[PDB]
Amino acid sequence: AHFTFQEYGQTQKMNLFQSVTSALDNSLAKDPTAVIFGEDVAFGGVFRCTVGLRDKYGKDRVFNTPLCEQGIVGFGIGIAVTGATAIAEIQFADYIFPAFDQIVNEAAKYRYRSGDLFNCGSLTIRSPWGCVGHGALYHSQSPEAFFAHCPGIKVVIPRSPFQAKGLLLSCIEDKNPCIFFEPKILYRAAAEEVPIEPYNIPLSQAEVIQEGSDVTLVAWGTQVHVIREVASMAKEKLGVSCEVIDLRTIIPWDVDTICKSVIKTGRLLISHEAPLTGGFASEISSTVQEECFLNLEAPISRVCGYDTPFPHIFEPFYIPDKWKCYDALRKMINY
Amino acid sequence: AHFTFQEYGQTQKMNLFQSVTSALDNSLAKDPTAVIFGEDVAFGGVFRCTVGLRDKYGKDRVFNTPLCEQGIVGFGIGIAVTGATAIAEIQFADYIFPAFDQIVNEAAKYRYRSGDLFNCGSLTIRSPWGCVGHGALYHSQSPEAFFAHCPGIKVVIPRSPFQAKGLLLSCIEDKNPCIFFEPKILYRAAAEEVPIEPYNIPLSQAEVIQEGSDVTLVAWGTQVHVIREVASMAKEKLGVSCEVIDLRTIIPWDVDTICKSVIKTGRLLISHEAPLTGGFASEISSTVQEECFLNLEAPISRVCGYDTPFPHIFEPFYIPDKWKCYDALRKMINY
Amino acid sequence: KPQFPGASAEFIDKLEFIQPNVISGIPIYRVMDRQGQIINPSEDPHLPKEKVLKLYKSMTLLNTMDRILYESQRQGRISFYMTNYGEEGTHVGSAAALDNTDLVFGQYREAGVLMYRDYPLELFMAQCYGNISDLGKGRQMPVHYGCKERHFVTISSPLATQIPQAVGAAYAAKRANANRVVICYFGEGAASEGDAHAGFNFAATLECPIIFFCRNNGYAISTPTSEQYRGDGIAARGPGYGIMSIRVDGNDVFAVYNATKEARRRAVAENQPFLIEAMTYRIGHHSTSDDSSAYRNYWDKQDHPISRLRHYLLSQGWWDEEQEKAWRKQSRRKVMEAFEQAERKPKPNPNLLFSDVYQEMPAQLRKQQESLARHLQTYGEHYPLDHFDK
Amino acid sequence: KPQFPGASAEFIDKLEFIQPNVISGIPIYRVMDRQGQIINPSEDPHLPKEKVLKLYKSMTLLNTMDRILYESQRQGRISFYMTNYGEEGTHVGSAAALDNTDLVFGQYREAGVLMYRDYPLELFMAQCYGNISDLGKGRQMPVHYGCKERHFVTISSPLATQIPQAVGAAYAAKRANANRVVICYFGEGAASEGDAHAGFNFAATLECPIIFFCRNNGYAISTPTSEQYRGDGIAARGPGYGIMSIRVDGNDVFAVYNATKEARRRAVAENQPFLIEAMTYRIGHHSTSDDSSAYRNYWDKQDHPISRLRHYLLSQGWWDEEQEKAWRKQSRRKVMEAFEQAERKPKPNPNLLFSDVYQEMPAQLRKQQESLARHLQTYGEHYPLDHFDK
Ligand SMILES: Cc1ncc(C[n+]2c([C-](O)C(C)C)sc(CCOP(=O)(O)OP(=O)(O)O)c2C)c(N)n1
Ligand SMILES: Cc1ncc(C[n+]2c([C-](O)C(C)C)sc(CCOP(=O)(O)OP(=O)(O)O)c2C)c(N)n1
Ligand SMILES: [Cl-]
Ligand SMILES: [Cl-]
Ligand SMILES: [Cl-]
Ligand SMILES: [Cl-]
Ligand SMILES: [K+]
Ligand SMILES: [K+]
Ligand SMILES: [K+]
Ligand SMILES: [K+]
Ligand SMILES: [Mn+2]
Ligand SMILES: [Mn+2]
Repeated sequence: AHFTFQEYGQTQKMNLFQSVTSALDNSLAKDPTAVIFGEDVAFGGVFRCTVGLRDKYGKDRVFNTPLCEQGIVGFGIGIAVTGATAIAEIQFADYIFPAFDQIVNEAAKYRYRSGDLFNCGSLTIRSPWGCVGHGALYHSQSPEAFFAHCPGIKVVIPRSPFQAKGLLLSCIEDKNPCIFFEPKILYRAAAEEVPIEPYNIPLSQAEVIQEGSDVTLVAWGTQVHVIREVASMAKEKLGVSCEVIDLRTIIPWDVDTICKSVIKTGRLLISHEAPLTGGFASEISSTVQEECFLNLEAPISRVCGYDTPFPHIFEPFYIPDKWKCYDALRKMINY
Repeated sequence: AHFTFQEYGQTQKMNLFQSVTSALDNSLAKDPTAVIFGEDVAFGGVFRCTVGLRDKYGKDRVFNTPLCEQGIVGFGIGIAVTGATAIAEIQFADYIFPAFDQIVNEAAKYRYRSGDLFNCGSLTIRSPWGCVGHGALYHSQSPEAFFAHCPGIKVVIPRSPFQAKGLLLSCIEDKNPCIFFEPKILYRAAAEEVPIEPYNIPLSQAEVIQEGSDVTLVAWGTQVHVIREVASMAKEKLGVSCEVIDLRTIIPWDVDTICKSVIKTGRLLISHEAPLTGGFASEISSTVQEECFLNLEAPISRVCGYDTPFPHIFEPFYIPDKWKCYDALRKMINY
Repeated sequence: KPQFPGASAEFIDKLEFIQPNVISGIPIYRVMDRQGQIINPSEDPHLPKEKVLKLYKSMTLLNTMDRILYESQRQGRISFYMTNYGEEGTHVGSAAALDNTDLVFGQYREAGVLMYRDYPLELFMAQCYGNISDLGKGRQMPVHYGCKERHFVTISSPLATQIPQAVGAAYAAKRANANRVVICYFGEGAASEGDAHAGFNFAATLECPIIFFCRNNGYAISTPTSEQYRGDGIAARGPGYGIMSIRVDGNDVFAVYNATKEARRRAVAENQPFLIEAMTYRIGHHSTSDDSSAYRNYWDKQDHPISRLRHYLLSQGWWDEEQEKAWRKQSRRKVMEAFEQAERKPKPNPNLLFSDVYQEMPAQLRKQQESLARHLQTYGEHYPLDHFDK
Repeated sequence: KPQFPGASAEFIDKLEFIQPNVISGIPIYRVMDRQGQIINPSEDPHLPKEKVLKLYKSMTLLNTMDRILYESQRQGRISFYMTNYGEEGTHVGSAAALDNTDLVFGQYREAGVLMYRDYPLELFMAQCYGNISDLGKGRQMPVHYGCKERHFVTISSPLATQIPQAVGAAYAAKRANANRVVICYFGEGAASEGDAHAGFNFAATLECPIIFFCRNNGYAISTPTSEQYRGDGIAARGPGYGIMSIRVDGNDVFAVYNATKEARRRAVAENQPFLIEAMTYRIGHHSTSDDSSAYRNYWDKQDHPISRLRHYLLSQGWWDEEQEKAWRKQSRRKVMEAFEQAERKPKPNPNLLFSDVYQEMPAQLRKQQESLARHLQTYGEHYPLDHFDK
């Protein structure tokens, strides 16, 4: 395995799918308008994220749709126009594309184009995301950069069960249409303590998970765990102190936390599983260069997936793993 | 108006729509398999780009489809799988989104995922693109950055009638699925001499249209004319010599021409009508920073559309016009 | 007996393809003839005088407004316009059969619904001019109307996207236990999009109180219905989805009203979708960007919704030449008053280009707004500032 | 008489909604009973002995291969698998009615078509293992087969995308004057996507020689047909699009063959689409990632395509226990030989991760390939290099 997973009242050990269920549970209990729907959600979903909710809340609030993603998102928009909370599920992020027009032309623009007479702020679209070891072209994709070029939506990716429940509760409650991408490899990979009761993590705020003084590393989702290990390799093998940052919200993103870090370190490495070209690291890199030009001691490095579709048998060679990141960091330190 | 429009045998004065027709004409005459189709193309199209072709080539080769963009692109892929040339039209770039899944999951991946047993290299999708003065949210969009994050397709934007015919002929003939975006404001805005006979302009190659030594300006489509004027304002008002570059191909893009220019000037300004965040200038900026770090004298500037949907009445305040670009250039020169 | 989960059916021991019925399609329901006479007394809705007069005056006021705004576009006073000629009957017949609070989604050629719901002339014009009175803040192109007060969801240009949204809003109403229906208008062209198939199927499987209302006017821009579909119109698709369906004469206000009234009753009661296809003809160009003589008038002179209704009113003793003259005049004045006021208003503050993208304004977006403000301070002489508020 | 361009129809003077016929749906064509007896002699296709035996042996070899590869997945030798249990009859019945060169697009549960077309065991296994013999170069997940030689377009995971592509390929064939049909397989779940509506309508309006073949097996993963649609199955949608339609017993090879043969004849001759809905039942789990006891067997024991065909062969004197035993053995050996060979092959060169993204390799992509090469030179001990070619 390419990664290692490593105040608020009572907590229980939860894996990532359980913490999604807890978030959904808390939401349906406190918001009578809230409904969950999409493909195969009724029996508990193909990743188990909705287990027991239809029994608890009723078949009118947790239900299967026909197999039509443009319909699922159009339907969720319509529910949210009435003011009801619509939690739509898209079965894999790779299958969000049939809904792209509903998301980009419709949900993102609904408030703006109506002068705020109408909105779909109460829509959240949840979708498993990212590589899984063997998902190949259509069960592995990270589409966040496609959505980052769309003013009007929020895109949010957690790195852990505690983060997932707090960020999902934030998306569900946020007054803007949100896409919540759940790293599917983490669904059943290590548990942590998660508060039983509802709590929120702020959107548009990065988290500095480890302080450092030599270089700034930025990632999101599973890749955070990859950079955490890179920090460890760098301290041990090179005596390099790394500041590790989880971006968490893709848009609108926390420009200030990133620039502040880089102003202190002078070096930045961004890493994501998505292809390099057009990937979201490009937006981060461009912006930091613009704000921290006087502070930058080395070219900003992006360690990303290659500019190919996501392969089956070659996955171990495709992903921006700890060695790829370390080497790039080594070279950036030698610059 | 926010812009001014300013070897190969016999030529005729052609506007941009005429040069598209000439390209299509030459293509159908020399390639018996070639067909053109989409909404309203039979009577000559809503921008007149297919006038007279159905009369010339027959109703089986120039025809209307039902009003379904996912169908239009799926259909074009199928035609191209058999080896026939499929020239699909999408009526406005703003309406390409229903086809996003067919383009991104299917056409971009068709050769790769089959081990080259099958392909749709003979598909070209043509679509009017860019602002038009009054098109508002859904007759103005520039979606090229959405497509730039998709390995497997080529995206191409001309700045003029001569460029359009040579680049479209290149897309039609290229062995990869291509999206050709035609700046609709230019359709009937100034003519130039265009060769009657077919000729090609290379894909993935920028064009340095004006040599300069102080700063590099990069744009594509109508925005090239905007930066050409900015160069003129800069020479006149500031004594600044600008190198003006038309990128022409969005992906794969001509990294070497851009880096070479910037290595000589030390300053780069990229401009596009599309929103800043996630726009293609971010990819250019990031990459140049990576290659020309030692050469860069000032932060790379991006002058783009704001991070909003494209407005109706506010268009004059939204677009990255000559004054916005000039001011940014002025400041970058003072850095 | 067959056991398969996927269908309820018998076996057949002989190979027989199911042929479509396109030549003898679903018949077209009609209440009044082209002379405005009732054909079948038991179908007469017997609407009271004041209501029928309101249907009539709403359709002529829309027609008056269409003429004036079409001219305004030709002269470049507004950037764009789409008329509603020939389809005025489908708009007002259907809107009159709805409750005031039934939620409406549309396409763009349904302004008579808003007119029937008493949307001010000033506001139709504010949107077309993008002026300060526009509650849409001048952001969308002309005829992209919306009204929260009158439960008319803001129009957007992408065809058929509103179909599965209407279905979601209908689901929510069901849950709310609303006694409310949602109606969803689209043309025959738009019915070709994937979103139509999504909405139709979702409506039936999720059991939604919705009315799908298809204006079949024979063309989508230049494309005739013969290139749009090969089955018997839109109405014949409904049954395949399990949706109750009817086809009506869209030039007959009372046929449209009757079908809409009964669909509404039954949709709300049963939580089931109804499909109405109103057969009409698009008498004008597609829009101001279209010259329709390039691809194709009887309808205008011999089968027009407004003339038919006018003949009906005369048959009851409810209208005459004098009243027609005085109203032609009053409506011209009401429209020209709104028009002059709309032209004299300033456009909204250029600041409004940045608000409502999100509910709150993100800080990076505020920074772009600040950039514009500083830009206009230095370069403002190059911008049309004197037309814009503040 | 109605004049509207959009439909051919009469007027009706009374309001009547068209009710769907869901309880008495389109009847299900059947040739042989569950004891493999012919029901109606005039429908018997009288296929010769060698052909029927080939149908039978193809379906049991697929079944043998399914058992072995399913086990291989459970043990983690391959990453994923999907069986074809219960649907073997739809695959081979339809494939036998096609010409060798008719172009096939599928979904993922149609491997019997390739088996019938004599696709080597070695190649089914090469793809599931992603080994050097895979012409797909190990790039797609298991069961994503494709064969250019056998005119079987490479499967992709996104549901229903192949439907409007099949239609384009059929248009092109028409133009080429091919005497060739395209067939397009999908399940009842996939028929819910927008792309299905696009393909159906395009096929009818553009007059394409295509066969749409829907495997209705009662479930899309966990979702029963009652949550998938409310009309009478997929077959009842065809007529609305103007498409000739039939429903067949998908467990009856000869019913499937007969419908497919006649659709093919008529599609090619008339340039018109045919829709066949084969009613079946998904006897296995949805895939190896699915435990199907979580949402729902008679079919296996009492209405199985393979058992029915086996009863038929015995009735002709074409098979017996001895032959069944010897073939059970030969097929196990043929499959285990391919399986062992597939496991011993190396995976392809990691270089192949970069080729075919475009026809040519762009220079920036070659530079990424170079980067990988240098990376593996330094860090290669951390990668599974010894399993991969070169
Ligand atoms: C998804 C998509 N594709 C194409 C169009 C272009 N379009 C139009 C616009 O751009 C308007 C709103 C200005 S209207 C239109 C014709 C639709 O025909 P229809 O029969 O549905 O409606 P009408 O006959 O009442 O115009 C198209 C193809 C569009 N609006 N949306
Ligand atoms: C557009 C879209 N949405 C969802 C899916 C997920 N999916 C599946 C995959 O991911 C496979 C290829 C591994 S298969 C599947 C069930 C399709 O049901 P169906 O009746 O069409 O076919 P079967 O009953 O023969 O499996 C879904 C929802 C998918 N493949 N494509
Ligand atoms: Cl998975
Ligand atoms: Cl335009
Ligand atoms: Cl005129
Ligand atoms: Cl097991
Ligand atoms: K939300
Ligand atoms: K091409
Ligand atoms: K719309
Ligand atoms: K597919
Ligand atoms: Mn129409
Ligand atoms: Mn199924």
